[PDB]
Amino acid sequence: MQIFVKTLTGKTITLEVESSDTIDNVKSKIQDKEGIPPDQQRLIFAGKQLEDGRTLSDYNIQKESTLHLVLRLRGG
Amino acid sequence: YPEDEEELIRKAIELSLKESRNSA
Repeated sequence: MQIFVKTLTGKTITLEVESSDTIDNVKSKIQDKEGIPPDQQRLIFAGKQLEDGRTLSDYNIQKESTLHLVLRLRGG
Repeated sequence: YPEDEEELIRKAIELSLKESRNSA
């Protein structure tokens, strides 16, 4: 399975992830490639933010779907 | 509003919903 991550700025990137694998795994890959903490980055889809502890299967995400990237604003 | 992060999150929420109009 493959999915494209779209950054708020405007950049889509291919990202292969097993349906069984939870979101946490996806964030891990994103961190290694892009270099951004999982907690910091937040994905959005179907009017719902993806939780870092749920299998993609439940979400029933379409093949090669685009995920909206949203970086949490610093508390300071 | 001093919550650019929150608005941004929903902004993306609406944008995505528009595309996934056909329940996908």
